[PDB]
Amino acid sequence: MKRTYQPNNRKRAKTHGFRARMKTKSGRNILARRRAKGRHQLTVSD
Amino acid sequence: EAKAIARYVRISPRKVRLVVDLIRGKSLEEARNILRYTNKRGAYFVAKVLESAAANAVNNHDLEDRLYVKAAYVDEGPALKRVLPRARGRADIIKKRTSHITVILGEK
Amino acid sequence: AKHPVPKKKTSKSKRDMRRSHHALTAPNLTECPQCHGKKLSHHICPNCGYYDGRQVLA
Amino acid sequence: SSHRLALYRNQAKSLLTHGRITTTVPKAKELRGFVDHLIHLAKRGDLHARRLVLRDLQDVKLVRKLFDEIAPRYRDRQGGYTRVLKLAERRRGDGAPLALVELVE
RNA sequence: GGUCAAGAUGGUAAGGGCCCACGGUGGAUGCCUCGGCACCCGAGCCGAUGAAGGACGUGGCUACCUGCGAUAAGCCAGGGG
RNA sequence: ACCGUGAGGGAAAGGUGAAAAGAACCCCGGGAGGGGAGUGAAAUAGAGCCUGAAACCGUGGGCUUACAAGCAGUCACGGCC
RNA sequence: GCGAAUGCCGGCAUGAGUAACGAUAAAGAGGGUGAGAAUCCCUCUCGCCGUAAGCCCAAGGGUUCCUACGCAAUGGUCGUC
RNA sequence: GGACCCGGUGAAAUUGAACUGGCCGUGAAGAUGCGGCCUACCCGUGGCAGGACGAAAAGACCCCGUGGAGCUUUACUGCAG
RNA sequence: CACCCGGUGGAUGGGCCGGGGGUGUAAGCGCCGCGAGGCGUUGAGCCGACCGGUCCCAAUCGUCCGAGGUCUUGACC
Repeated sequence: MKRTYQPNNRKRAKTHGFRARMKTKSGRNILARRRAKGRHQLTVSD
Repeated sequence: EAKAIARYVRISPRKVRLVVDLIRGKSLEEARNILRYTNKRGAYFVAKVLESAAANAVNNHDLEDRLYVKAAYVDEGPALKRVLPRARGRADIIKKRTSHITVILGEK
Repeated sequence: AKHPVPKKKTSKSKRDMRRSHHALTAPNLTECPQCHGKKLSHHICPNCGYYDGRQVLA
Repeated sequence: SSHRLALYRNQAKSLLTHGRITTTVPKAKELRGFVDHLIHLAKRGDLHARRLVLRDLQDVKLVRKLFDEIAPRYRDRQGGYTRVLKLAERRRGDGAPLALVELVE
């Protein structure tokens, strides 16, 4: 059926992961956004 | 005269309903074979709620036999809101409508 | 695909009325062969074994 | 079809072994005649007869067991070598008035 | 006392509609608070002597909440009790 | 918590009592749950257990129901209660 | 100050004890356990695979794996599995 | 193989409300509910589609808002090059 | 569902049994040919509801409900 979910450790991870977000302006942005703003955890945390 | 009961009773209130609506107001011992040898579920149950009934009395509510069921009833309540196939999109849950079960046992 | 579905709140009244023709009818049972008690009209049981032959237990 | 048989089969089988089992109304009502019929063959008793009876049942032990064993205990009567008796109770959820049947003895 | 002939009213309800009493189911409601909201006076920087923020972590006996963190419900010193 | 791969969305849910004194024991029962005793000012205050309304499902009773039309109904006259 | 916005939120009735059991690869019998077993355990007939309804390496999911206890709900019926 | 009878389970959009018959007439001009009339007991289950202007969806065909969005050239202007 | 006939003083199911119908002479042994087979026994064997016997079998035993006889007038015994 091929949905769109097949997760890929390697993938998903990579792609998304503390770092990256960081590395980025943007990413970083929202991130520290989320942080306070909300609490929670985060991607990679995932 | 005394009485038996029990809520949080999983079952078709309705169905149940037929149950008594039979053995209903009638000689103890007597129906005590109705539900003993009748059919549809509930029975079993129904029976039960007749024994702690006949009991309770004689025991703490007192004259055996000469007894019966001046009256018997059942009520529904607590549901069991149950989830089923997402309209293949949106949820469709039914409800195993819990079931109460009171029933009298007074002496002739 | 709901071509046809009710069209007017069924009326408790009626509704039930419907559910009306329904009703039970206690097992026609009888009384023991010599088993003494009430059995399923035509059969031995956790009281019998008999009939005419001891084909059971207890 | 292939199922009607099968049944009659294993039921006919098992039975002869005990000579009175527990299947529902019908089920029994039939396993009778047949099984029954079969009997009448153990009675015939011979090359043929056996070559049939077995033909279905499939199994020396029995097959023979009955032809010799029981057969006799019956050599006299006129069919009926079975007494299909209904039962008092009923398998649950279901509510099927099962029943029991045996080789009239 | 019987028979025919006619003539008119009644009981019987499978469930049902209204009224009454007693439950059940459901939580409105009032009242209530360890919480907000709002405005005014106080205050106003943290950071490599690796911050803010998490990770995995000890309680004798365990997920969570906690305070610490490895010297983990805490180790020193002074003031209050 | 939960749907979202993600950025993000983003809920619901409080209340026994003066304090537990939170129901030893005996009963039908596989139990849950129901019958007694005991706390008690009251437990139809009893463990999601203050107030706990309606809708909606029950159990009995009064009246009423089989040549009859309209959600309604409301005006008249009659019998049962 | 509310019927009333195909209004929002929550409960609650409908159709309705009719529609569905997720492939027409079928079962049935004897014993055993259990409060209670069409739906569990042993056993004996029988049917369906067999290029799979085979074992294997991966990726994904992470204790789901075993063993002793237990069935309240999840198992679209049971259920001691 | 469902459907039907049994046992077990047990939804779903739409719906003001309703005890909702035919006629020929009517009204906003294609009426079970308004008039006259004729047949007309009370309920149900297995069905058959006609009417309830049946359900689905605030017509996509239409026009109307000096609504919007895409492509076009000797439309207006302006920028990129 | 209602509807019809029967409920062991029964033939109602099945069973058996004769009968029909239907399949084309069986399982075995036999005798011919290296074999394949054939020919025989043998219209055999086997038979699902069709026509009819016989209490082998199974419809045992048992329950429940059910009337009483409404009011007036008159016509006759």
